[PDB]
Formats: sequence, structure tokens, C-alpha cells
Amino acid sequence: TLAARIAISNLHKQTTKQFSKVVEDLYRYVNAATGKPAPMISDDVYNIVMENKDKLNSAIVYDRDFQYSYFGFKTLERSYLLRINGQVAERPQHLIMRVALGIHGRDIEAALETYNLMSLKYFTHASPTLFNAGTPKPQMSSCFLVAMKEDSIEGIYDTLKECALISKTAGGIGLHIHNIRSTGSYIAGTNGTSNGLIPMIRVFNNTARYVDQGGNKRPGAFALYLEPWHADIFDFIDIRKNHGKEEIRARDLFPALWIPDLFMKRVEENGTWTLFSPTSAPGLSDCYGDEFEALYTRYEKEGRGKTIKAQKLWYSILEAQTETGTPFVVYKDACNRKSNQKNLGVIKSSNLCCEIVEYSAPDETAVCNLASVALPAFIETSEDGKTSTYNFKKLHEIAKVVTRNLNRVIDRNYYPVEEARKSNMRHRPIALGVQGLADTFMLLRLPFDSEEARLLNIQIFETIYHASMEASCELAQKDGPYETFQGSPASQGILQFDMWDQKPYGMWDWDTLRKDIMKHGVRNSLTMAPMPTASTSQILGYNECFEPVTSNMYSQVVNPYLLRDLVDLGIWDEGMKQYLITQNGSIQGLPNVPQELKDLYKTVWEISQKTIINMAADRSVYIDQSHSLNLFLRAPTMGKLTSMHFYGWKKGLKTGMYYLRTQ
Amino acid sequence: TLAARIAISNLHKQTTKQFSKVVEDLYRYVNAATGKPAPMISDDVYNIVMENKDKLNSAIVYDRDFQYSYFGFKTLERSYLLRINGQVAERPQHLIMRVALGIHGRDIEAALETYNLMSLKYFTHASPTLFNAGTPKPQMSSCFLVAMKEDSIEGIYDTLKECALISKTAGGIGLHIHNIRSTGSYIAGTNGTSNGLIPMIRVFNNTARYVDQGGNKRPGAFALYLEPWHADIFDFIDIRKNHGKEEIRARDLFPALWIPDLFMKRVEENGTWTLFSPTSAPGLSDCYGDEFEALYTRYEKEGRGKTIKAQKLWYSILEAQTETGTPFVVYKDACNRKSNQKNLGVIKSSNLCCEIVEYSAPDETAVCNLASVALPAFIETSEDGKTSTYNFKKLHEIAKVVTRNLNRVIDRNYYPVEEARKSNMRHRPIALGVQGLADTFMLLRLPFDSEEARLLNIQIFETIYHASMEASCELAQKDGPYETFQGSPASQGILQFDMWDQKPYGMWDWDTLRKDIMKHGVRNSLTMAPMPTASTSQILGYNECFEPVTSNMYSQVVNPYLLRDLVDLGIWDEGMKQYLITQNGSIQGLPNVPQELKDLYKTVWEISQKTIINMAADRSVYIDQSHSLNLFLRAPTMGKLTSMHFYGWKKGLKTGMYYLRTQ
Amino acid sequence: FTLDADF
Amino acid sequence: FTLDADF
Repeated sequence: TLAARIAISNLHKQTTKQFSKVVEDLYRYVNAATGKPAPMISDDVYNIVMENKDKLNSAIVYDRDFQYSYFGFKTLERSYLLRINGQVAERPQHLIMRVALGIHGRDIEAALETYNLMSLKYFTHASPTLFNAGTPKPQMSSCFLVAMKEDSIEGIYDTLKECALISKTAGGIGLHIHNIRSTGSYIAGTNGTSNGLIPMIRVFNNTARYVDQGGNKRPGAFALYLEPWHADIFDFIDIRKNHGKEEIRARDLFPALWIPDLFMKRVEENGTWTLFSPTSAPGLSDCYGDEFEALYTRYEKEGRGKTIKAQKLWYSILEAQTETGTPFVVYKDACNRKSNQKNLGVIKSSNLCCEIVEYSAPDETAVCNLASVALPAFIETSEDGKTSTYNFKKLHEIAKVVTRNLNRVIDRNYYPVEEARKSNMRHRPIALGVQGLADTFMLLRLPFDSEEARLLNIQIFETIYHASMEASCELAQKDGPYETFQGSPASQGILQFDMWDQKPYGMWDWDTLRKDIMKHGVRNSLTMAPMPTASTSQILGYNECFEPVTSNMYSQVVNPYLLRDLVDLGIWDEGMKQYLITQNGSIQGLPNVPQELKDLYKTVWEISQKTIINMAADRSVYIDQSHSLNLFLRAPTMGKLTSMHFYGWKKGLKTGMYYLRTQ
Repeated sequence: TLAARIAISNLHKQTTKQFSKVVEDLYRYVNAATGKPAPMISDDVYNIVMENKDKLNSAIVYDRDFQYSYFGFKTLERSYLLRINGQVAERPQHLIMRVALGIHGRDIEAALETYNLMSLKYFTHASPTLFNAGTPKPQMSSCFLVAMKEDSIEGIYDTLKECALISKTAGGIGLHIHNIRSTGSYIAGTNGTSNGLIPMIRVFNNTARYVDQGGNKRPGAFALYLEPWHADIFDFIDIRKNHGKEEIRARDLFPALWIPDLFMKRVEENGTWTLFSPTSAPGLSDCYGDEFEALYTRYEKEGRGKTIKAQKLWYSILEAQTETGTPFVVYKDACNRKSNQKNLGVIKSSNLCCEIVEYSAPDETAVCNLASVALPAFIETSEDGKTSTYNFKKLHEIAKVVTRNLNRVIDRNYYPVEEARKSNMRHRPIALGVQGLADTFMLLRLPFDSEEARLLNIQIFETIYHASMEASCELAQKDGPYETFQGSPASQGILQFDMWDQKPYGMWDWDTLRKDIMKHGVRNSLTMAPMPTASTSQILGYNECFEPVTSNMYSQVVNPYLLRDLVDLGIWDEGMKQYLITQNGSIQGLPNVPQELKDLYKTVWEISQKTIINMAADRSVYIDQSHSLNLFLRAPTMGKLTSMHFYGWKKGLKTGMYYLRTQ
Repeated sequence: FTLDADF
Repeated sequence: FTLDADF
């Protein structure tokens, strides 16, 4: 559409063009209503801009502002570009140059390299980085994984405090609560008993809502992590349920299951399952695999809990998931067996979006900062004819840059709580991701479920994982390995695919890298955790992350690629707009569309979730952490769902399921 | 009724008689369900009982268990007597001997004196003292006055933590929130603004509910204190309102107004009133009287707030009070001008029941422990005929004992938070009260509104105030004055009536006492704060505190005194039971009842609130702190209410109003 | 608004 | 309960 250039040109007409001067204004800004001087730029970045303004102003190519779509730019304007008394002060390029400086500080070279690549749409950083980079309290991290400090009012309320402090800034929360005693449990020095997790959850629900103040963008939702042996498990998983008593729900928090392998076996073999209070059965969350199964079975023997039929729980879980899309599913044993952080202790949760897998304890709140590579941007014409090449060398090198960025962020970040700073300065985890897999397959003319798409997926993630580990090893040569590197799998030369007992695909030289790593270490304990990318991909104009498209339409967002093809066949007309709306966005079962187009523009409800699960399994061997595997069910059935779960579970997935999106 | 002796005799048949052995059982108790040894007696009291069991067992007169009524004893059984696996282990005398030891420790003399006087119904201690005295974590205090620590997430959440810790044990809360910025206020480092007090209040509402666990008696309600210049004032006062959005109410917390004299003048003279955010107008809550009025008027000049019509607020306040009975009214300037604690700083709130007036700050949480004297117990026959003497010498001496008790409690208390311990060890406030004023007037054949009742009221409170100050001066001779005594009004020989510019009534020698005090100091910074006595008076069989009776019936609680008289006239029959139910409990306007009986058994809706207010004014000159002045309106009218308020206000009342009970 | 009423 | 279904 042409409405983009209209809006963009009109932003230009309402904004100063000299970057140094917009920085000046932003930095000099004063709250007229209050007389308070209210700077939107840090001292150190303001200075840097001033000490370099010529060099900075002239690197900006303001043309690049047009490389956004209408929906894209409006996303930028509505939430991203810094505002002055109600209206937009920053141009897109300003936002970008500002983010670039906030990341690189005095390294003007890097800053310019980041500006360039970002402005050309090669990658982007997560929302909190776009919001806060270069601003006075630069809270750039997206993820915090919080341990419930202790089963006491002090611990509970200390945790709640911490979560409010985190939520207030950017940053979602994954909070694990396995150590909280269940309903009916004994409390010393009183004859009343505990009312369990649900009342305590309602406290967190309430604080989640409170921390959301005005001009909306101080969000940071909560996901809560519970192992399914917890005695309060049946109420826990119903949190988002649409009905029942409004004093037992909690509609702003998300349930996530931290599932041991044992649970799944019990279900499969149609056996028993036992609920415990953490009090009556301590340590369950502080071991995994064999250790846990021994420990668990003993508590079972000792009569410490209440036994039910495993498939009772299972059935309930499926019903919650069907009706609400939750609880999420993440496999505790896959996460622990296959984590480079296993020298730290047992990992007890993932994050808000089920992609982060990092160690947390009461004094250590795991943090991650995220960025995503724009996959379609590495598509190239050959010595033409083809236009059917992916440039894996360019992708390798951008990943290298993004890795160096995410490292800078660790150091230039303002941490909302001391636990987060202690954690991140110690292990320095990082999280690279992607958007536009769907676009990329399409541009290369690959059906999502083809053997070419399957191969390209593998190669892509091999080069990102390789690139990041390489960039990271380089940093460890410059600055030393991260503090806890000694004793990790990676110190032993065990990398992620090794942990899946797989040879890597071999498009890159892993032995040399592995040699270098054992020699020099890595700067980062973890590097890859493909994430939802909701609004960042929207700004870039690409499909969410690594999923197929959900539609070829939307409101009247018509697939650029579909559309191109329809036209190249003339068959696209006016009674053509008519079909893709009347059917929710599918092209299958249309009378006059070439089979090849049908196969290429399969909608995610038309793709086999088995296919989906295989591809996630394929890429997972190169994924350090995990990834946000949404699952989509056509006409959901309890059996379809059970099969889908055990399939990913048996595939060794860490995150078996994020949202269940349905019908 | 005879149902009492039935229930009591039946408790005897289900309980061991030897005290030392019930202590043994209570102390050896083990939670069968959990295998946890769960002692209900402290080490130090268990030991004491063992080192003295002969002396202890034989002092108990188990007959005294019958001196309770049916409703009384069932109150004791239902909530007070310690239970073992579901049923009652303690007899009333055990509860009493246990409370006596918990108070006096190794001082067996005192312990026996307390046991005796209590068991004979001369006085009783507050509920938390009855619950917890002699038990392992003896939290005996009823009142905590909490300062909101700071206008920040840290301060808010630190305060909330503290309040949960307090509420969890016994103890209600008076929390002042004057320093929290209002809706729309600026927050540094974000373009959103504050959503004000109401959302923050909903947090506290939620935590109040959470801290209430099982076997119900871990209560401790919240009253919240706000000065009426606060910009969020109109929402604040509607908290308990029955309607409106269920996201703007807060149905478990109580609004209390901390009213400056200036507010009342502005209203009276039909002038202006200005709302401020504490941010835009700092220090308002940290000064009073003249200082505040100067400071306030200046902020008014400087355009710092929003001016309204004073009577707008006033009207709203009256409407909230009519519909809900709240907000409570306490006069900030009366409280500060007339407090022996004025050397500490400005006092910013009262308590849950509007009787405590004590200094609090972020590092100091004011605590009080309360006990009440049973006024009717000092009624004596003369050299008969009369039976119309009050023994003010016995009352003086019991007050002396109760004062020594309340002091022990300060030292033997387990404090739920460090702020409470720091506060109480420093200033050592105490709070004596009364129950059975109504009974006492009746027994002496005095109409509540007679000049005899008016005189007796004065004399009673003069001797309690005198007695307590005397007992307290004695303690300061034994242990030194409390830490902050130097510089107080009392160090200057200014006592409470002095501060009302009044000669005391003179039934006691104040000059000698005043001489002794300036010489030796006092152990206690404050001593008297007549309180609601809800359930304690119920156990003793007396009317609430210092108020008239609300009825001569109840469900079929028939006034013992009324009834006696009706019978002594035979006119009490069967079509007699018929009238006092058909009319809510009044005897006025009955055809055949002597005028003198009518005048004597006036119901509180039949007594002039002017009378009420005068009597509170009379006794207030001997009240160190304040008292819980409920007001009762027949056919409430906005004008009736306005008059009632300005009347008490002009009378110099500290607490102008507790609940407004209506129609 | 009245301060003189029967109460 | 089934693990073999078309998904």
C-alpha cells in the first residue's frame, strides 16, 4: 500500500532531521506540567553523541525509514519512537542510532556497524532494548527467571517485592513455586492450616495488575512454574479457566508445567501418580532424572502423599489446555540433562515464553537479553536463473555481530534487582533467535513440510549456533571465559548436539571450534533461545519466528508472496479478494490455483503438527536453551492432543508446548 | 438461664482438673497428622509451672468457672480455651492461670494476685493476651500503628510485607498513607503516571485477605489513615461503599480521616479547600496546628493543588458515613497538641479502633497492649440501705495492678517485627480501659444522662488515670523512666487534664503525684485508651466499654437489671416478653412501667448524642490517648450529622467519631 | 448546612 | 487414551 510513505513522509515533516539535535531535545526535555527536568537520554550517550555529532549525523540514511510497511511503522510510532509532550520526537533511524549507541557506547565503529545492519533490516533487538537502550536507566533485558525465596511470609513477600520491581521495568517473569506448601498443610504456632497456592497466586495476580500504571508499556507478564506432583496441581492448571469461582482463578498469570519424565511414563503405562506437599516430601525439585525417580518412588513407598490415577491429572491438563491454551508444557529432565548450565545446579523453570532455560535460586535471578535475525535477508540470486541461494556466510557473520551486541548489553544493562545482576555477571547467558522462517521458505519456493525446507531449517540453525559459539569464543579470548565456565559440558568439549547424541550436520567446522573452546572458553554460558518475536517481526514485516503463517489474509493483510503469484497468473481479480476472506485465509480447495501454490501456501492448521514437531526436534540439537513451540490443532480431540504431547516428549523436546492454539 | 452450668459442668467432665497436668499435655502435644511435636506452652512457663506445681494447682478455685454466663462461656470455649486435636483441653481457670504466668513469669506472688483478681472478674486482658500469653511465641499486643515507609515500590512493598507479618499474628493495624502520590502524578523514568491510592489500597485489601488462613483467628483488620487535603480523598472515603465499580472499592479495609482543624474551619465558614499530591506539596503530614496552617496556606497561594468547595468534600464524607458507617473521624490537631508523646514528632494516625494515639515512623511501629477494668465489680452496699456506693479505693488499686501487668507484657512480648520492638522498648505505652459503665450506672440506679452518672463518669476516670500514673511512677523508681521521658509534657509536670486547661476533679492528690513524677519519671509514656472490648466484655457479662446499652433484648438476651425490676413489680409476665421483641428493645412508651425505670433503661438511640459527646469530653481530660467513640443516630439527617461533628470537634475531642451506627 | 440541629 | 492419532 501507499499509505506507508504517506505516514512516513508526514512523520518526517513533524520531526527534526539532525540526530544530534533530537538527542539534544530528548536529553534536555522537561516535564512542563511538573517543572521537572526529565531526560530521555543517558549522560554517557548524550556526551558520546556530542563528542561525535558530525560522524553520527551523516551516517544516517533517512531513506531507510521507508523500508517499513504501514502496519510496521505504526507499531513503531505507537509504542517505540520516543515522544515529547504527547507526540513523536524520534525518526526510525534515530531510534536505531540511539539503540546502537546504547549498545556500543564509545565503540563508534561497532555502533555504526550495528546502525547499518539494523537499518538495512538484517536483525533487530527485543522490545525492551528498543525502548530503553540509550536512555537513562537502560533496562534492556526481556527475561527474568525468579526463584520463590522461601516457604514463609517473609520469603513469599520478598519474592513479590522482587517481582514488582522486575515487572515495573520491562521484562516478563517465569516464577517457580514448587517449594510452597499445599492446602491443608501444617503451620507451626497455630491451629489453622495453609490455604495453599491459589490464595498466594491471587496475591501475585493482584501485584501484576498494580505494577501496570499509565501510558501502557510497563507490562511484564507472569508465567508460573509447578511440577505436577504438587498437591495443589488441579487448581493450579485451571488458573485461566473461563468459569468457576472468581476467587480460585487468576486471569493474568500463566500456568506452566515443569514435567518430569516419570509423570509421562506413569500416564503412558496407565499407572499411579502421587501428590505431595513440598513439606511432606522435600527435595523433589532439587533433583532430576534418575535421582528424582529414586527419591520420588521412596516418598511414594513411605506413604508421604496422596496417590491418584495418573490419567486423572492428565485428562484435566488436556481440558485446561483445550479450553484455555494453557498450561504450557516444559520437560524438566530434557532441560536439565541437556543444559550447559548443569554445573550450577538443578534448573527449576523456564520463562514467560518457554524459551529460556537458565539456573535460578533465591540469590540468583536468571536474566536474558534477546535479539532475532531476519532470515529472509540472506536470500540471494545465484548467477541468476536460481535466485535460489541462501547466503549462509552472511548469516554466519550477522549472527557473529548480534552475539557481540547481546554481550555488550550484559555489561551496559541497568539491573532492576541485585539477584539479576549477580546472576548475569556470573554466567552471561545470551539468546539469539529468528524471524521470517515462513517468508524464507516461501521466497525459496519451499513448502514448509518439504524435504528442502527440512534441510534448510537444519542448516540455518547450525550456522547460527556455530557463529554464536565462535563469536563467543573470540570474546573469551579478549576478556576471559564467564565465571562459571570451568566444569561445564562446553569446557569438556560437549556442545548442544552432542548432548542429543548427534553428529552435527557438518556445514561448519565444529572440531576446530570445539578445539578453540576447550582452549579458551566462551564468554557466554548459553547463546540461543528462539523466541515469539511478536512485535519486532511486525516492524520488520516478517512472519513470527520459526512458525508457518496462520493465514494468507488478516483483517486484509494479503500474503505478499501469494499475491505476487496470483497476479503472475492473472487469476487474481475482484471475486478473488472474495475467497480468502470467506475462507479464513486458506487457498487449498480453490478451483483454479496450481497445486504448487497450494503446497507452498499451506496454512499452519493445514500442516501436520508432526511435521512441526520434527522440525523443532531437528533445530533443537543446535539450541542451547529452548524455543517457544506453539502448537495448532484443527479439530482438537483429547487423543490428538495426547499423541502430540508424547510425540514431542519422546522426540526429547525441552519445550513440549507453548500455547495450544485451537480450532 | 441454667444452660450455663450444664455446659460448664460438662466441660469439667471432659477435662483434666490438675492444672500442672493440663500444662504437661499442652506442652507435650504432638500433631498426630504430621508427627510434629507442637507445644502450646513456652519452655519458660512450662518450667515455672513444674517448679511450682503444688503451689499452683491448689490456688485454683474451679468454682469460679461457673461465674460465667452461657453466651459468655461459649465465647470462651469457641475461641479462647486451648484445644487438643479438635477439642477443649483448658478450663477457664487454666486459661486464667496460664495467662497469669505468661504475664508474671517467676513472680509467683503477682501471678497469684493476677489469677485471683481475674478469676473474680475484676478485670481482663485483651484477646491477643488471652490467646497467646504463656504460649511459645507470646504475641500479646492488640495494636500496631504503621507508617508507610516511602513513596516507592520498595517502600510500599516493604510496608506490605510488615503488615502481613503483623496481621498474621494477633493485632489490628492502623496504617497511614499520607505520603503516597495521587492519581496522575509524575513517575521519573516513564511517561505513564500514577494510578493513585486506590490500586495500592487494593493490594493491601488482598494481602489482608490472604493472611487470614484456616481455623479462623489469625485476623487483624486494617484501618487506613488519610488527611483530607489528599488529592485522592473522594475515592478514599468511599472504600466501603456498597456499590460502584468493584475495582475501586476495598471492602475489608476501613477509611479513617486524620482531620486538621483547618479543614473543619473551611467547612464551617463555607470556604475553599485544596487537594494536593504529597509530591507537589511536601511536609503537610509532618506538622500540625499553626505550622501546618501556615505551610498549607502558602501551597494554596503557590497554586500547588486543586481548589474545591470545602463543603463538597464534607457532603461526600457525610454520605459515606451515612451509608457505610465510615470513614471514622479523628482530629489530628487535638491528638498532637495533647499528647505526652509530642517530644517524638508529629503523630500521623490512630489505630484500628481509633483509641490509640502514638508516634510512628518507618523505623518505629507503635504498639499497644490493652486491658480493661470491670467497673460494676466495685459496687458495694454501704452500712446498708444504700448499696449505693462505688468503691473508688478498690478501683484505684486494681488499676494499679493492671498497670503493672501491662508493663510486664511489654517485656515478655514476642514482637512480630523489629519496628514494633524498637518502638515499644523506647516509649513503653500502655492502654487501660473499661467495660460495664452502662451496668454500673444501672446498678447504682443512675440514668445514663443524669447528673449523677455524669459525676460518676468523671470520678471513675480520674481514679484510673491517677492510679495508673501512680503505679507507673512507682515502676520508674524501680527501673528508671522510659527512654524518651525527658522532655515530655509529663517531665514538665504537665499531665493530661492540664493539656485541656482544666483543674482535675480533685478526688485524688494530683500535686503529690505530679511532684513524684517530675522527681522520678514514669515507666510509661501513655497509660489510658478506653477501647471497644467487644468479646472480652462478652465473657465478663458486661456492656461494651463506656457506651449505653443498645437494647434491653437481643435474639432474647433480656437485661438482667430491667428484668429484676419488672419482676419486683410483678408486671413482668408472658404478654411481657411480647413487647420488648415487638419493639427492638425499648421500654419507653410502654403503658405500665414507672417513669423511673424508663429513665434508667434508656436505649442509646434514645439518649442524646450531645449527652454522649459531653461525657466523652468529661472523661477525655483524664485520657492519655483517645477512646473509641461510636455515635448512634436515630433518623440520621445530613444536618444532624454536621452538628454532631462540629460539636465534638469544638469540645476538643481527639476521636470525633468511630463507627456511625444508624437508624 | 446546619450546626444547630436536635441530636 | 491413545498415542496413535492423526495430528
